[PDB]
Amino acid sequence: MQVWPIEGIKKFETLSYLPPLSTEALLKQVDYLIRSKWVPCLEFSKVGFIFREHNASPGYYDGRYWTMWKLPMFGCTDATQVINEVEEVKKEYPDAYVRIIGFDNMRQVQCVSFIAFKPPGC
Amino acid sequence: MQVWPIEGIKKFETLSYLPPLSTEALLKQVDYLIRSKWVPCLEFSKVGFIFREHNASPGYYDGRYWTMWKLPMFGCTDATQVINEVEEVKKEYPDAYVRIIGFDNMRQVQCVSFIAFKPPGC
Amino acid sequence: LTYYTPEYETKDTDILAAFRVSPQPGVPPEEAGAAVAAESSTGTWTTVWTDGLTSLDRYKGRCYHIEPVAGEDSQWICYVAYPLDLFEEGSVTNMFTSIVGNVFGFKALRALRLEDLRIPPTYSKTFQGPPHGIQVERDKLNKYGRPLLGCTIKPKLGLSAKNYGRACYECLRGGLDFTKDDENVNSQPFMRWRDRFVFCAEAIYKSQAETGEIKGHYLNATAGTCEEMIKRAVFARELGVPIVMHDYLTGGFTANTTLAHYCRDNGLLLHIHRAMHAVIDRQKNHGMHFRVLAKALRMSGGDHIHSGTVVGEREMTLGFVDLLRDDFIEKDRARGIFFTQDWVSMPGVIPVASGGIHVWHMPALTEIFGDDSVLQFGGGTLGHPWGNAPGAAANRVALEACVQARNEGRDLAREGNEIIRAACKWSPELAAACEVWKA
Amino acid sequence: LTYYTPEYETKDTDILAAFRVSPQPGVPPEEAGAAVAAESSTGTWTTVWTDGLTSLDRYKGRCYHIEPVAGEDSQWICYVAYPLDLFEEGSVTNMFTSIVGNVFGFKALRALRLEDLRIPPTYSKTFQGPPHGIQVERDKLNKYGRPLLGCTIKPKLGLSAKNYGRACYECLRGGLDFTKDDENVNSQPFMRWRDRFVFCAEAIYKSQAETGEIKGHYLNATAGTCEEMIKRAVFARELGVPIVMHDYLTGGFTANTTLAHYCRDNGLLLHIHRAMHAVIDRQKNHGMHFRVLAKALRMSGGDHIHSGTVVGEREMTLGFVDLLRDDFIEKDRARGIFFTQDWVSMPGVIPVASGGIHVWHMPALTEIFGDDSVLQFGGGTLGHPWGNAPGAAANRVALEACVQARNEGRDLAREGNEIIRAACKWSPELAAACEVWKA
Amino acid sequence: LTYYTPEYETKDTDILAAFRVSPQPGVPPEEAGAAVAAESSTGTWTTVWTDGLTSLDRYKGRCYHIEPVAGEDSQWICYVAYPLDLFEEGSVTNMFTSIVGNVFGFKALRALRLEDLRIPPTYSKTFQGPPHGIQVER
Ligand SMILES: [Mg+2]
Ligand SMILES: [Mg+2]
Repeated sequence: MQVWPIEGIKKFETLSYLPPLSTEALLKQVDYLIRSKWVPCLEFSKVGFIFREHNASPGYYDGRYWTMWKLPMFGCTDATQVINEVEEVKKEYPDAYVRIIGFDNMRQVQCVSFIAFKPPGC
Repeated sequence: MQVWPIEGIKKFETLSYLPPLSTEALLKQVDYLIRSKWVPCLEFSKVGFIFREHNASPGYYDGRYWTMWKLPMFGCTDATQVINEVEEVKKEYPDAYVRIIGFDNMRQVQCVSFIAFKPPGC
Repeated sequence: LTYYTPEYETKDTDILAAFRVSPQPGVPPEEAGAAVAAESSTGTWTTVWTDGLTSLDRYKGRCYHIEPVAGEDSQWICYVAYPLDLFEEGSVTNMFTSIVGNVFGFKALRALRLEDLRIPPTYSKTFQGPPHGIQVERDKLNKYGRPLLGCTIKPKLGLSAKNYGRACYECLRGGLDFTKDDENVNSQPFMRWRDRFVFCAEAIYKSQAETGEIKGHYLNATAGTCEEMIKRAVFARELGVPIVMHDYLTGGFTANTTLAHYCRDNGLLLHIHRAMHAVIDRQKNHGMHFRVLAKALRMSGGDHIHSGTVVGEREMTLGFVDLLRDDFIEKDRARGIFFTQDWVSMPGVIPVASGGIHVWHMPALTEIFGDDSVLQFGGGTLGHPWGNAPGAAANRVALEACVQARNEGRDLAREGNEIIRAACKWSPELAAACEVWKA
Repeated sequence: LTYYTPEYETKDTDILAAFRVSPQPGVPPEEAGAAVAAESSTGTWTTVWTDGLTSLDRYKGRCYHIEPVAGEDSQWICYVAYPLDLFEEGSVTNMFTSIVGNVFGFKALRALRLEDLRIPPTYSKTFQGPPHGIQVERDKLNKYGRPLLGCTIKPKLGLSAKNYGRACYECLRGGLDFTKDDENVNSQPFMRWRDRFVFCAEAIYKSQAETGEIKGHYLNATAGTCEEMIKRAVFARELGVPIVMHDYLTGGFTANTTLAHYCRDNGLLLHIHRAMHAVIDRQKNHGMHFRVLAKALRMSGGDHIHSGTVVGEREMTLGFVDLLRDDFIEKDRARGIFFTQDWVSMPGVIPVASGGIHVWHMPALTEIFGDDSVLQFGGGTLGHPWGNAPGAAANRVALEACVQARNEGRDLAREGNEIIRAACKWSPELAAACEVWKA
Repeated sequence: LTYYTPEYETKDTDILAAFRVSPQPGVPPEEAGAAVAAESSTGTWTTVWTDGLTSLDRYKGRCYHIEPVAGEDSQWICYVAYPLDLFEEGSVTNMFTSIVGNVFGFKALRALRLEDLRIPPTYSKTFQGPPHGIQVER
């Protein structure tokens, strides 16, 4: 019998219960966006998780938005371009979380979000 | 005339005004559960006390729930089994509080709670 | 006569009453019993034509059994059955009006006491009952496996609201679960209620933050009018505190039931004080036994109720404490339980023992009431030579020592003094309390 | 007769109904179809003079098409058109009263089932629809690219509110998005609703603070009266929690629509449970198909709806799941879609799969419903040998492994067992779940 | 199995249900009735440790009587007893949710009909009932 840990394993929604994705595995998830005709975009943050500081009415949370890294990569056909930008963020913000999101211009919404980098030490 | 201390003696409800219970004394309290046909269970936490962070309406407090260690020990007939698990928690979570609770499947409620281990340094 | 029906089989929907009847000389038990039945139901002095527009038999109270009282040659228990249809749903007020409204003045009786009521499930299910009850209260307060501990602030009148709250903080910080407003403390010239509520809230939150344990103060909402009573509960609600108080006999059942509903709707615990009960429940020959008033409270609604000192008769107390706490209580004449009582899962009420008790009583009190009780001091904390916080700590230590000893299998009735003496060795607060109060 | 009009061109404002009609022997489809039309509209047994004060033709239901049912020699689909003016705006109640209120008792029929309704845009635009709907819900919860996961707490009845909330915290902390109140859990003697709401809120906020992900518990607001239903939603609103629940068929459409409006006005998600649906929707020859009840819910309003287990007929489920989620659904008889349905931008409802599912079902469920679904366990979490939090983690891991594999281009229908087996190598929680449940 | 209890004496506080049960071929009547009782109350597809935190016997529906139906073959009337504590006072909504919310969809039944309910006084007294009723109306 193992006890589920109570610390050190805060989560980032989809795919964050998997072992951290290798470069190969990340590339395949970005390729899924491209094949789906969804637009990749990077976000980053120094704060990893949801909280409630400014209001606490139903459906209001803080920390849902992170900060956009540059612009959505419209017309990206090469997953390696996305992974390269992840390294650029890591370079400029060594202790930031980075996630990859995806925009569906057909149902007009954000439709993907998954963690690409977590600072170790966190 | 002695002054009741204002710090360093935060409490954990029943039996926490007694000197910390020895292994012998703890065993006797677990035996009381078993004799009563109550089910022992361990809980643990890195935060020892009640607080109010998410709401403050009457009867709402945070920190009442701790985390369950494994499962209730149904059919336990040997107090030493319970005390051994206390050592297992202490091993995996050196700086956690641990308490022993007891479930009454007849009046259908939790009916016991007492502190088994407090991290020194706290 | 026609109201004495000794062959009647009680219905599972009847309200049953056991009356201790003391007839005038020359009045046999049977027409005394029949008079109680007719006078507390359909009996009237002359015939009336409107009786023929209905079937009076369906609304008759019936005396269905009579037994002699031990040690008395002129006292009987008369059992009376009342139909369910007589009673307004959810109203303790109407239940008392219908049963005890008229018959206690009957001239053929020297004296009359109502000893017990069988409240059928069909009727009790029309009542809310306790806003929370024993189990919910322990879960809300995160308190298990021991009696709860309280202290009533004294002097009842004298203090400024601030000085009052100071005493509350010192009691609570030393290890009591609760402090309480004296029954007399409502709102008065030198301590207006809203001021008292603010300072007691500051005290509750200071002591809770200091100790890490949940704390409360029974804030008295008893008032002259319903509007004022509810204004007081509303402010307690705003302050977010866990418990309020009501004097249910002097405020009355209509007001109490209103307050119990407000407390259910707003998550407040309700501590009930029984001021004036001995005007009604003291004399063995006349009035109503407290177990009747206790059942009525459980129906109207409260989470705690003052239940004595047991420091009366042990067996009678144990009797109505079961009626207050348990789901099913079998008839047991030795314990004053005249009827089997089934509460069909209405929550129980925590009995509160108070009145002149100190650390040396802790073994006996723990043994008598067990865990689901409040032990309420008031002199036994504020009378400690080192002040309130040490007095509280002394009581908390004594209690936990008794609980530890009991759980280990030790007999509290025989070993209590030794248990307390052993705790004095490591608790200077308890040692100090033990030399002022002596036994 | 005059109600069978096979040359009628349906109007874009008509409500259309497809009835599966089983006439008595001797009754041809055409007067059965015409009887359905007249009996669910203007048909009456004798002539009346007031008919001459209006133009009855304008309010006639018309049977405009009849086709045989495959495998049956005495069953037909009869299509009926109803004018827009028959219907009260914004009222599912009146839509059902008008269409299914009377005709199911007609003696010339052996049995009758309503299979489908064409809800025209002119009519659906008079309804609020879902308080939020699929896209808004994902944005509010910050959850993208996978099915949502839930667990129903068991035993439904038995637990104290506190013990209930304990189980919720352990499920949520292990990786489920939601926990849920059993349909039967409203307010009952041993767990009153307001107590349950307080402890479930403590649990939601503890698990959210621990994991960093948004959590909810479907708090059941279903009640005996509208006043009580709304009191329950109001307290959820006070607590700031994200989602409440309603049993829309047993509470009913007037109450559901009221609750959907309250949830829109206050930012609450609304989880809809379909208790009692099989009383109506099970038998192929009589009643109403669930796709009718599903469209009605989308109109009345809900953000989630229980939609089965798919572990019925695949194609029929896929059919009404599209009717629940999509903006435009083309007629498709293989999938039970009798009419083209255009929702003109009314939000969709998330279908919820529940009932006896465990980790080995995850590939199939993910493949059937795709991302916009809730997979609801209840046995498959609380039955894990290591308890609730590991059971939740096992389900969350299995799901994310399936999603990762699917996104990579792997076929879930063929490779699901291998996908799950590969995840067991690094997830001891999943490995443990996989040896208890077997396939 | 454990939900068929033909020696059970019904309590005066129980809600009783009479179901017309049509089992699938090969499903014995006693299993069907037990299933109707287990599926309209406590029946859960796997064991859960939380059952040990309570006494489930207290909340079990029980099938206490089964009998064949003359006019038919493969139809039985099954009687089910539900404890009072399952039900929210004054709520017909909860009464139906509890009794007919789930069992009509059970795979092992071809068909199910609820024919009657014994509403005990202890439950009906929690309802207003008619605003006026026959006599007041006249
Ligand atoms: Mg006093
Ligand atoms: Mg359910």
